[PDB]
Amino acid sequence: DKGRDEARDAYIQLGLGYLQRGNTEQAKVPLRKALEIDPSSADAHAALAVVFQTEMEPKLADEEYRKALASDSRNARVLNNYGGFLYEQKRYEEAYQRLLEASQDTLYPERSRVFENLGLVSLQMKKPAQAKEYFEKSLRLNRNQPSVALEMADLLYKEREYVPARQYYDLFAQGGGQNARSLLLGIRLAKVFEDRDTAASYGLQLKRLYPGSLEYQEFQAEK
Amino acid sequence: DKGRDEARDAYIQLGLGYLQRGNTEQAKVPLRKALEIDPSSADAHAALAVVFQTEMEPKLADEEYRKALASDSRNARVLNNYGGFLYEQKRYEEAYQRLLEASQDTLYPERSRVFENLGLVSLQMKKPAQAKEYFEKSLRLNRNQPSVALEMADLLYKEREYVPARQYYDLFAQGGGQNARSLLLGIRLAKVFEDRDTAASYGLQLKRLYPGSLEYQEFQAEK
Repeated sequence: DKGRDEARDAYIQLGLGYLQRGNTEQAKVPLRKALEIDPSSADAHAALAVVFQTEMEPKLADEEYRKALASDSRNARVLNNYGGFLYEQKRYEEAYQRLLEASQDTLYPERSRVFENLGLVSLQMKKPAQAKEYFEKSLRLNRNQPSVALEMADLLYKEREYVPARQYYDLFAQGGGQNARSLLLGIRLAKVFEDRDTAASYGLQLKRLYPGSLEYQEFQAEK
Repeated sequence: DKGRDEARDAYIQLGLGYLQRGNTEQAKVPLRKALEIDPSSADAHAALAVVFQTEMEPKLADEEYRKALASDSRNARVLNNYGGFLYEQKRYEEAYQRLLEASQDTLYPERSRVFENLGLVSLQMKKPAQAKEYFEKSLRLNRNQPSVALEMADLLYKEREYVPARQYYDLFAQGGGQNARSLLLGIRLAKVFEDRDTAASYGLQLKRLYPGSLEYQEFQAEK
């Protein structure tokens, strides 16, 4: 430490600040300074990686993520962000392992999010049964996550388990957020439980956006 | 069933019986009969794998571990055993991946052993802090693990955190079982404290006896 930690952490925040803005170029200055104080600064490298990840420089980003991991091997936040990065580069098998390593930290406040990601990566790898188990782990840690509930509902609707699916969809409805997809599910669900009211009520399809989406089309045909 | 799955599980038990009894080669016959009944039996392949691994036919053991995992790649018990094999074969990176997956079965009765292996593998990958985390989780699932307490004591001793180290060492001592390595630690640990009694009491190093061990040499050069 030697007070250096404070100085380093400050340069990092300053760097993150510029990042949260979009001035990826200016952020580098403070981050590089933090790095001069602590060459093995996990956060410094991690921050620096998000920058390169932003400037569309996957190669440098990946390099910086590895550098961060080479210090705080038990840094769930970085592991999780790297997993998100790996997910974009479509390197699923690797994302899965990083996220799976991130979930080991039982104290990480966002551990429930880590399980969500693991579920999302399992879907892309064509492993529904595995994804469902992870989405469940996520709700097991915090039932109040509408996005995770939406994924549970969709997975259940496809197995034709309409009752538990509706239950999870309602858990997702209490969030107010809705997209073309979640709306088509709600309609299809309300249609199963003979709820012609709520079904039509989701007129948010035609208007309220998504007027020319596939979901809106399916709605028309199945209507 | 056709009573076929009945005889299959019986043959596995017989095989595991010979295996546990020390008649390794003998285990093959029963396990082979089980494979003829169900050429895709994960348990049969798993057990046969252990036979080869015991006979130090690593290549053969690997093929059976893989075949076992082809059935269900989420088999915590086989995933752990394979992981231990990989550790023994110095294949740390693959070991870690396998064990990480095995850790996801929170219902696995021997889940503590998985975390114990993750600690061991972490040490070989030069990641002490991360290893410490896994050993803690292991002890939390099972306090009755002198060998894991030992690893903690050593890891802690090297970080110069003597108090918690001696605390883990005493738990290890309650396991009634010492060796050259543990004797040398218990001594260096009793010296840090005002216990020149137990330090000498560990004369077992000299007689009874590793009189020709490295530990014993370092012991005299540190009296």
